Amino acid sequence: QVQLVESGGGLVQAGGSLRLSCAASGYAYTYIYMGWFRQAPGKEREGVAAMDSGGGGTLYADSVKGRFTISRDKGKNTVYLQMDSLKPEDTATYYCAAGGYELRDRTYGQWGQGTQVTVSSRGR
Amino acid sequence: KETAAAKFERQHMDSSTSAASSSNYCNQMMKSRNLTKDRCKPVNTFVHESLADVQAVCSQKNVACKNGQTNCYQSYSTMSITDCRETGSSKYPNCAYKTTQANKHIIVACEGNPYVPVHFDASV
Repeated sequence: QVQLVESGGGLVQAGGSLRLSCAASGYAYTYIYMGWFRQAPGKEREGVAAMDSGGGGTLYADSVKGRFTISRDKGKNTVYLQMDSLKPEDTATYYCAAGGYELRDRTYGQWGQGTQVTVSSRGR
Repeated sequence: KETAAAKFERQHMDSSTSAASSSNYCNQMMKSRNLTKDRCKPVNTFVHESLADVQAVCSQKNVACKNGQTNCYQSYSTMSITDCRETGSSKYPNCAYKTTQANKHIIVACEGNPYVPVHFDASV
């Protein structure tokens, strides 16, 4: 029984920041790859960012490059996602995942339960 | 038609035995599971454990596969396997194999949902 617990979700204003946290509890070894996926309402789940257990084999989706930063405690089953300059487009439920490869959705067999991240427009 | 899961089962799963019975196991089995159809598959490994136990390897030790991908899993325990190697005498379509029984840890590549083995990587 390995659980993947995520925290840090929230509701923010366009242009603000959030920090997502995920740790694997109960896993005896270290998952090589840990990453974040997200699913906007109705749409299909898409990969956001991923990093390996060493420094990193970091990879980012084209929509978040330069705004979001992923990080892992070297050698531990933890993944962080600093989300700066959030925009309406980023509104979605973010999922932490472990034990896969790069951003290949189908290769990940350990999935968090999801954290809602909602970013509200600046206008009205 | 055949799924990746299914293919794995067909090529590598032989729960109905605890070890290659005779010394003509590979010849019979290689041919009966269609691994000699278009040509003589050079090497194959059958696992003599229950399906459930093999599919549980996807939750165990995360290791790198031989091709570089990181969605490979090594079994905690050792399992009853049969190494099938093509002899020198063998020639399509008369495929001849040598049966080499062994008890080792199996490394498999896992994917999809349910998260099941889709490729047999290595035995260690």
